[PDB]
Amino acid sequence: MLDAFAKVVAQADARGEFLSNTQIDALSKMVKEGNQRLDIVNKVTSNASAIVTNSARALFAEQPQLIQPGGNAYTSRRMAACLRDMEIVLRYVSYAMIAGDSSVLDDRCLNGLRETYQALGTPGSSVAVAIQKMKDASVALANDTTGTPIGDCSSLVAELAGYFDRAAVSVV
Amino acid sequence: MLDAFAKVVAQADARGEFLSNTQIDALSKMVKEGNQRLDIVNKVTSNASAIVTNSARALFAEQPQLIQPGGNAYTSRRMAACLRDMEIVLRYVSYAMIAGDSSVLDDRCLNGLRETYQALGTPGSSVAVAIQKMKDASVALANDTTGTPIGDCSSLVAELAGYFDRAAVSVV
Amino acid sequence: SIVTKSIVNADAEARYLSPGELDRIKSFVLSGQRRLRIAQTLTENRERIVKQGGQQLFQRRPDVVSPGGNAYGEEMTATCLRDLDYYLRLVTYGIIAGDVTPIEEIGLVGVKEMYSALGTPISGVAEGIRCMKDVACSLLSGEDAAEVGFYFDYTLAAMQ
Amino acid sequence: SIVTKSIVNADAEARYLSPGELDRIKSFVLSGQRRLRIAQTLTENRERIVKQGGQQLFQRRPDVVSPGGNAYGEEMTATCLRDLDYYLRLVTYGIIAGDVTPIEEIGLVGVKEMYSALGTPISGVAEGIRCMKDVACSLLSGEDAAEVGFYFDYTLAAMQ
Amino acid sequence: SIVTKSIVNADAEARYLSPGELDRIKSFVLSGQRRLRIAQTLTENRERIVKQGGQQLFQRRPDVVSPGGNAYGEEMTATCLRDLDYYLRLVTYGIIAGDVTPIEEIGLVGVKEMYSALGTPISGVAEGIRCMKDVACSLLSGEDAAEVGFYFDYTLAAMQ
Amino acid sequence: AVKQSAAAKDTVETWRAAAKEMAAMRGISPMGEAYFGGIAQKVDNGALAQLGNKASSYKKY
Amino acid sequence: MKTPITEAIATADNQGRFLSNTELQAVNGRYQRATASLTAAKALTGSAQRLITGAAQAVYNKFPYTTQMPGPAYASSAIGKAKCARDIGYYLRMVTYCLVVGGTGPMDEYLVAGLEEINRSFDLSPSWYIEALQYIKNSHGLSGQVANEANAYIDYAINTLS
Amino acid sequence: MQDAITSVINAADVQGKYLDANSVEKLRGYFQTGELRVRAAATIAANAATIIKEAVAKSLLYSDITRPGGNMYTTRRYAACIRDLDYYLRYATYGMLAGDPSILDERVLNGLKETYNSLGVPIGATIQAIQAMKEVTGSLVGSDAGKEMGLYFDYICSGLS
Amino acid sequence: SIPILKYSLSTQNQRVESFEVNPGDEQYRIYSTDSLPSSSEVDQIIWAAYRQIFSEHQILKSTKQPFLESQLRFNQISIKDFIKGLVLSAPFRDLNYNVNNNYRFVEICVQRVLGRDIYNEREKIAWSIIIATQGLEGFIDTLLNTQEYLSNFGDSIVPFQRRRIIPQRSKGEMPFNLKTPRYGIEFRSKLAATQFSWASPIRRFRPQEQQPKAGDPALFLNMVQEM
Amino acid sequence: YGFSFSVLESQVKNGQISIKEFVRSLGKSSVYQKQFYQPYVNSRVVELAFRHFLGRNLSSLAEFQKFFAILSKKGLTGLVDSLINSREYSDYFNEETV
Ligand SMILES: C=CC1=C(C)[C@@H](Cc2[nH]c(/C=C3N=C(/C=C4\NC(=O)[C@H](C)[C@H]4CC)C(C)=C\3CCC(=O)O)c(CCC(=O)O)c2C)NC1=O
Ligand SMILES: C=CC1=C(C)[C@@H](Cc2[nH]c(/C=C3N=C(/C=C4\NC(=O)[C@H](C)[C@H]4CC)C(C)=C\3CCC(=O)O)c(CCC(=O)O)c2C)NC1=O
Ligand SMILES: CCC1=C(C)/C(=C/C2=NC(=C\c3[nH]c(/C=C4\NC(=O)[C@H](C)[C@H]4CC)c(C)c3CCC(=O)O)/C(CCC(=O)O)=C2C)NC1=O
Ligand SMILES: CCC1=C(C)/C(=C/C2=NC(=C\c3[nH]c(/C=C4\NC(=O)[C@H](C)[C@H]4CC)c(C)c3CCC(=O)O)/C(CCC(=O)O)=C2C)NC1=O
Ligand SMILES: CCC1=C(C)/C(=C/C2=NC(=C\c3[nH]c(/C=C4\NC(=O)[C@H](C)[C@H]4CC)c(C)c3CCC(=O)O)/C(CCC(=O)O)=C2C)NC1=O
Ligand SMILES: CCC1=C(C)/C(=C/C2=NC(=C\c3[nH]c(/C=C4\NC(=O)[C@H](C)[C@H]4CC)c(C)c3CCC(=O)O)/C(CCC(=O)O)=C2C)NC1=O
Ligand SMILES: CCC1=C(C)/C(=C/C2=NC(=C\c3[nH]c(/C=C4\NC(=O)[C@H](C)[C@H]4CC)c(C)c3CCC(=O)O)/C(CCC(=O)O)=C2C)NC1=O
Ligand SMILES: CCC1=C(C)/C(=C/C2=NC(=C\c3[nH]c(/C=C4\NC(=O)[C@H](C)[C@H]4CC)c(C)c3CCC(=O)O)/C(CCC(=O)O)=C2C)NC1=O
Ligand SMILES: CCC1=C(C)/C(=C/C2=NC(=C\c3[nH]c(/C=C4\NC(=O)[C@H](C)[C@H]4CC)c(C)c3CCC(=O)O)/C(CCC(=O)O)=C2C)NC1=O
Ligand SMILES: CCC1=C(C)/C(=C/C2=NC(=C\c3[nH]c(/C=C4\NC(=O)[C@H](C)[C@H]4CC)c(C)c3CCC(=O)O)/C(CCC(=O)O)=C2C)NC1=O
Ligand SMILES: CCC1=C(C)/C(=C/C2=NC(=C\c3[nH]c(/C=C4\NC(=O)[C@H](C)[C@H]4CC)c(C)c3CCC(=O)O)/C(CCC(=O)O)=C2C)NC1=O
Repeated sequence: MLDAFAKVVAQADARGEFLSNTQIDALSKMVKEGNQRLDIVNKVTSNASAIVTNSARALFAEQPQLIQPGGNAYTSRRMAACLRDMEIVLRYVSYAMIAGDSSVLDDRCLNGLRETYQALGTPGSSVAVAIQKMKDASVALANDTTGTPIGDCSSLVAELAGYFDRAAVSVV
Repeated sequence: MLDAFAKVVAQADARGEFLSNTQIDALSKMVKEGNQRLDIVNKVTSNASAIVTNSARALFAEQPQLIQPGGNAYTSRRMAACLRDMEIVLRYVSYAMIAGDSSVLDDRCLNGLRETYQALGTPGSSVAVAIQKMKDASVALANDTTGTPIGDCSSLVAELAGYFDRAAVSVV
Repeated sequence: SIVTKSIVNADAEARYLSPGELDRIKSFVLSGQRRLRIAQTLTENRERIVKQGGQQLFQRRPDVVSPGGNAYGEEMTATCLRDLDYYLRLVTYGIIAGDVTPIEEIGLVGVKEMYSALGTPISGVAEGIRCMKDVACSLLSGEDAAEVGFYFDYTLAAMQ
Repeated sequence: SIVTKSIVNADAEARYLSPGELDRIKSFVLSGQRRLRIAQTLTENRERIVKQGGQQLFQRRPDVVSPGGNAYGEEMTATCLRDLDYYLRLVTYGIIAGDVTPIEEIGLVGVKEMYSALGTPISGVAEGIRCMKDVACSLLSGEDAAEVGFYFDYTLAAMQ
Repeated sequence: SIVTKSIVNADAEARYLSPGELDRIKSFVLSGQRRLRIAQTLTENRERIVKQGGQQLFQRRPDVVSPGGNAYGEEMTATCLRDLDYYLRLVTYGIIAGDVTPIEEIGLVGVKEMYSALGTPISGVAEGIRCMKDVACSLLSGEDAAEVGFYFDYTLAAMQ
Repeated sequence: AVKQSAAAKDTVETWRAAAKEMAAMRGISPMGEAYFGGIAQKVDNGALAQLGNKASSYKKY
Repeated sequence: MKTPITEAIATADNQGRFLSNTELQAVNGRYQRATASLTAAKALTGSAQRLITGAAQAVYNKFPYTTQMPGPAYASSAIGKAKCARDIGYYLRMVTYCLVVGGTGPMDEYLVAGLEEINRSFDLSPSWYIEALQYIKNSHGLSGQVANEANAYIDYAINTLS
Repeated sequence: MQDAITSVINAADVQGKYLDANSVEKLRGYFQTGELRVRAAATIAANAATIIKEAVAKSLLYSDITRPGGNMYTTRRYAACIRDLDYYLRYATYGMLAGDPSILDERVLNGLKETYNSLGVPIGATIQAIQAMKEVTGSLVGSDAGKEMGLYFDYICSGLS
Repeated sequence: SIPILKYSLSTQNQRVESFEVNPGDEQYRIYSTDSLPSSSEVDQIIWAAYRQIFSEHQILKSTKQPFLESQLRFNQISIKDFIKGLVLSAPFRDLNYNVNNNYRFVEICVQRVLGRDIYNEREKIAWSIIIATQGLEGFIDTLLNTQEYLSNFGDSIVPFQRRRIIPQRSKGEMPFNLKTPRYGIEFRSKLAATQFSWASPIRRFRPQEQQPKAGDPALFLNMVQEM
Repeated sequence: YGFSFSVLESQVKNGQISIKEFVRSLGKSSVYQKQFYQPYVNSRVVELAFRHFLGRNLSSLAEFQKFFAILSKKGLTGLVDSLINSREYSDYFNEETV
């Protein structure tokens, strides 16, 4: 597991030189944005169980055959497993937002998630539909200017949007 | 594990359809042959160790190269394993005769069994004739009328035959 | 197109084009402004026309997507929608060419040999194009829906 | 039969029948005793060959019998087995004629037009004949099962 | 390959192949088992050999990736690594062909005209292949690194 | 021809004893089931279409 | 699914023993009470559309807010009332699946396991479904031991929700 | 158009001599395999459509000749393939029965590679289709019969190259 | 009386040592009952036992074991008797034992219980006769009395996947819940008539002429974004 | 290619028209002229007509100019009717033999 600072340390550890004085200015620009980072995470971790169930409900109206009798997410054993499966993806996306780099997203979550949907028979294209349902709810809640000073945060919600559509192309 | 009743239900819940009136009667057909279904199994477990040792001796009246030095079933660990596997196969087909379909037979025993023996080096078709030495030691033992009165029950012993040759082609 | 087969018709007959042929090449090119608008509607609606096209196709033919169906799994279902994107594209060609000549020699000539040789139910793919037709004609007015639907049902006719 | 098309072959060529044609009419009529025994086995096994034929057909294609399938209900399922009784009958003709000429002009020529025009999945009826083939060849020895199965798979080939 | 130009050499001279030519076609085909192992190492190491190849290339030539460099931005840098994937592929061909004949008529003949006409510094792409060579020879033993590196430096020579 | 009427002229009659006991499996009481892997594919549940008949089945008289 | 047959099979390969006469009597008592069970599953399937639409109306008469509150969890829409009626279709279908196999196997597999996690995620009150099941329990019209078998799997569905 | 017996009779006739021991020695060798060839030609007739469906799906089904721009894109062009592959599996069956590949170059090979170059048909993908079709044909008829039927497939692939 | 089939070992990460004194970040969190937890910290052990022996799915209300949970909190049974109650739990039979055979169930009970991968495929053959002779309750206590269970878990540690990652690296191996799911491809494909008949919904429509061909620079844009 | 002339197979299988009628109507069809008339020259169309409607090549030079001028003036419908209505067709094939 790395954070954003660890990928600059461990890169030049393989090159073996000291960290340059123009690379410190890139790390100090990150800690100036370090407190706008912490309320993108606090906005999405607090409405976490309503990002999930409002995105599942939007999925099951577009593709109604996933919940009809003989469908994949039909029973009450497997509706709960489908609802869990978006909670785990939203968990590791917010983990990779607070670290700054995606090295824990594709390690404990996406490392072979595609190959276990071929074994389970789960439609992997429909999990990537319901991740982009959750991307549209989470970047709208990271623009919420209540209890926070007004400023430009467009470069950090575009990084949160990057970890959502990385986990969508890794299941199809 | 599904019995004969659960295989009707699992096919009807997958389509989301109730049970019809003429499908209730075919399961009510099964329970008036209920004593005849049960006392077949009261033969084949009560003479069960006789069926093993009669067939295992008579296999080497047919293929004595297994007990040859260098052969597969030569040694006393391996002779104890050949009577082991014929005791297990006789055990699961008694479970399917009390069920009514072979779903406990090909989920426990026969699933992935050819690839065991080819990785073991055991001759595949040469254990299938040991199963067919147990069927005629049991379907003749089922037609014996000790203690029970007389009625036409050739339909049930065909299914008792029908498990022994479903199991015979799964090891070849 | 109407221009190329009105020529090859009069070509074979050793003659020039009659007023009946030249008052329609004339009538077709003045129709050309309205044709590009119609094809422009279907061009950037392929996301909905195809995806909702395969919507009704699976609800009407669950066999083809069920286990054992030809388009079963994540793989075949993607190709299951790929063909609909093909046939939706050829209808855009037929609308601009003013004829099913583009649809004729692409996706229609010998189509039963392909789908029979692929194991695909040819009646099933015909059901898919009909589902796309209701989505397409729902995107246009009545004067246009008599055209865009008009090319689909020709594809329905030749596909069975 | 082999007798009628070995004639119409040599008929068209303005010639008589060669030894290659007359040593096979000869070889076929001495085969005639064994053919009637084979057809006699399938004749009064139609109760099991058809009913077990539709056994595996529904287990392999539950769509056709499910609600919405072509053979849904008490009515269509009876006709669902009626066609299998037809094709099982034509195989008895082909075995005695020594050729699929009876099966050719009955149940094969233009069969796709009928079943496409009836809404029946032609691939589904092909699955039905294959299920009958395993029941039929299970009723005969190896020397016979290379024939009785041999006529079914021709019907499978022409039915797709 | 060594087989095709040992032929076209003796072809032009109106003669057959000498022992010097036929004891090397012989010596090359017995070498063929060891060549496929070497090319098999570079085949599924292109992820590291290319990505670490462009690693040292940018650290040694930051001008080409800096603003104003030819490979500037997300776009050109992707194509910046695409060419290295090309030349790494041709080296796998040269190892199996036992000669730079595949590398000769692909990626070497007239290469200066292309890169001069694309605005790319041809010396810069030569630096890229050298960085790939140190990664490639680090993946193999000394007996192999005298070959895999041997084809890179030929590409270095012709690329300047 | 009148001696052969109504029994031997009906080729679908001989399988009516089996095709309406083969087709008495998984009946559906409300509207909606036979979901078939998760699609709609519903029911008609009337007296006619529970026997699978159509408008071309009483009009054949 | 847990039937009386498949639990008699299950204790055999617990020990890895053969099927003795400590399991043939378990299948024997199942065949006694299956003649008062399939006469109950026939009558619940035959009057299924009467029971389902009568049980949707018993919820709406007791809880009239559900027919008029806005929001997705309530049956105040057209599609809210259809999702309510198929839920009571699902609760009646698992009762007649449990009467056929003679045990609580199908509703353990399909209804019960995971039920709390979807009634909490979709804001469905479990007192709605007890009122939908209490209408069925004393208005199926059965009489006797055929009634006594339907009032043990409806009552098993209630005690999960209660 | 000569079979093994026709070729043996021709060479023995072209020298004006009778059928000596060497000419009949090969003829006896052909009659020994007469039983194998008919059963080989039997199953190939049965699974003609299945073999061609297996070859195209195994060799060139998803390659970009199948996609737009590829040599097999339009339905007329796709339908010409299975029509075209049917001749290779059919004429190879004739060579397997006749025991002599004279019928192939007489009726298939001549003007074939010169025709595909005219149409622009890729000879590379064609041979791999026949190679894959040869691979499935060895599945049905067995090993030695596949060796016989396979011996005429590569004859087509060699001359078509 | 029939000893086990003498299989062979292989090369793995758990049978060497790490030289990791003061291990930094990827430690897999030894929950234990010798650290004397509080009643809110017994609850963080019981969730780790449910996540290890089941997956993260089957921690439902019906799959909890509320009488086995109370005997852990009274210190009546150990962790080793608590893992044995979870494999013999009736949710673990009908969800993870009825849907695969004996040669895949050994791959579950060595990946989750022992925390290591299987050595080779003969070990699945060598272990699967224990389940068919004396049962699943005879299979777990001969798997919990091995030296690989006692020498790094003992009587007080909930097990874990030992040495999943290499300490200078960041990729490592696959987690075992994402390695072996509830059922495999061989149980799913054989039941496509009764169960598992779903047919797949429609993918997002990508047009065919926008797909990259050999020699396109759009096949290297994922390489350039990793620079 | 799944082509179909159901009307012509109708009128020939019943005997309403000859094979010669069925062959001539096939020649004036549009699936023919799209196949063997459009992609070629009137020069090459004349020789490809003889291979189809006569089963032989052109014989002389004057046999070309007689049949090129006909195709030159009446196209496909004038050429194929001038081959089917010749004597050489009738001597080999009259009304029944393909
Ligand atoms: C542990 C809890 C914890 C938090 C929740 C944050 C909360 C937080 N954010 C800011 C400070 C800020 N917070 C924002 C954030 C936003 N403005 C917007 O318009 C967006 C809606 C939103 C984030 C997406 C900005 C833009 C600033 C800096 C003000 C500026 O530079 O203009 C500050 C003041 C810091 C300072 O004065 O230096 C604090 C305490 N930090 C924490 O430690
Ligand atoms: C513990 C297990 C167990 C049993 C096996 C049965 C034993 C049993 N079988 C029968 C009764 C019967 N049992 C049989 C069975 C047979 N008769 C034959 O000739 C064949 C050898 C054999 C079937 C293959 C038949 C046919 C009857 C009915 C008697 C009749 O036909 O009149 C009866 C009398 C009442 C009844 O019908 O149930 C009993 C107690 N009951 C049990 O509790
Ligand atoms: C380590 C982190 C982690 C990942 C990445 C993970 C994936 C994962 N998803 C699973 C199941 C599942 N996933 C789904 C999800 C869906 N099916 C659908 O129809 C929808 C399209 C979609 C979501 C809405 C379902 C229904 C199952 C249950 C499989 C079953 O019981 O049949 C399973 C099997 C049981 C489970 O643990 O949930 C795994 C292992 N599990 C993990 O523990
Ligand atoms: C799911 C139920 C189940 C089955 C069916 C099963 C089979 C099974 N049979 C085995 C071995 C064996 N099986 C045989 C049996 C035979 N070899 C012969 O030559 C004869 C044909 C035949 C005896 C009549 C022998 C000799 C071995 C020992 C192989 C060895 O130890 O090297 C082994 C290897 C472990 C061992 O017993 O040593 C397995 C896993 N295991 C199961 O759990
Ligand atoms: C422009 C005219 C045109 C068409 C139409 C066309 C079709 C076409 N469909 C294909 C496959 C396929 N097509 C389907 C289609 C379906 N499955 C179903 O259940 C449905 C009924 C149906 C779609 C609505 C499937 C499943 C495959 C893959 C078959 C296999 O993998 O064996 C393939 C082979 C793979 C490929 O190259 O794409 C081609 C060439 N090509 C063309 O040039
Ligand atoms: C001797 C050659 C021959 C055949 C084969 C034949 C078929 C034939 N099948 C028919 C109907 C039918 N056939 C089916 C068949 C099926 N449904 C399925 O799901 C299955 C896939 C399939 C059977 C295995 C159905 C459902 C009908 C009734 C269709 C309707 O009522 O609209 C009918 C119309 C009713 C009748 O007159 O019987 C004919 C003529 N006729 C012939 O002369
Ligand atoms: C197999 C032999 C072979 C080669 C080598 C080859 C090269 C090649 N390089 C190209 C572009 C390019 N190549 C570069 C390369 C570089 N920029 C730098 O700073 C570096 C010095 C260097 C790479 C290490 C750039 C930036 C472009 C895009 C130029 C532009 O967009 O104007 C293009 C045009 C786009 C394309 O079709 O890919 C071709 C054809 N083609 C071939 O067939
Ligand atoms: C077979 C086992 C099984 C059960 C128990 C089950 C319950 C279930 N009920 C649901 C919804 C629902 N259930 C209701 C039901 C009601 N609301 C009311 O106002 C009425 C009082 C009441 C009952 C008549 C409504 C309105 C929804 C939609 C809520 C939403 O989508 O947010 C959903 C969400 C998905 C959907 O169907 O749209 C599930 C999973 N599903 C199953 O597969
Ligand atoms: C009996 C000996 C014999 C052969 C073999 C033969 C071949 C032959 N192949 C043709 C076309 C064709 N052949 C193909 C074949 C292919 N496309 C591919 O990508 C594959 C590599 C290949 C399938 C294996 C295609 C696509 C056409 C149509 C070309 C066009 O429309 O331009 C044509 C043009 C006319 C027509 O098909 O009606 C002839 C004459 N003729 C003969 O007399
Ligand atoms: C069954 C008995 C057994 C074997 C056979 C075994 C092999 C083994 N060698 C390993 C690593 C290694 N092996 C080497 C050795 C070398 N690399 C070099 O560059 C040198 C050329 C060479 C030695 C001079 C290195 C450096 C690592 C660690 C890789 C790393 O952590 O970066 C690892 C990875 C785990 C670890 O860090 O220890 C295993 C499992 N381990 C065992 O327990
Ligand atoms: C364009 C004007 C036109 C018509 C109408 C026409 C009819 C026509 N109908 C025919 C046969 C036929 N027509 C039928 C029709 C029917 N059987 C019934 O029971 C129904 C009452 C009826 C369907 C409505 C049948 C069964 C044959 C085949 C007769 C046979 O094989 O003996 C034939 C014999 C050749 C063939 O079909 O290939 C011709 C020529 N030809 C024409 O040029």
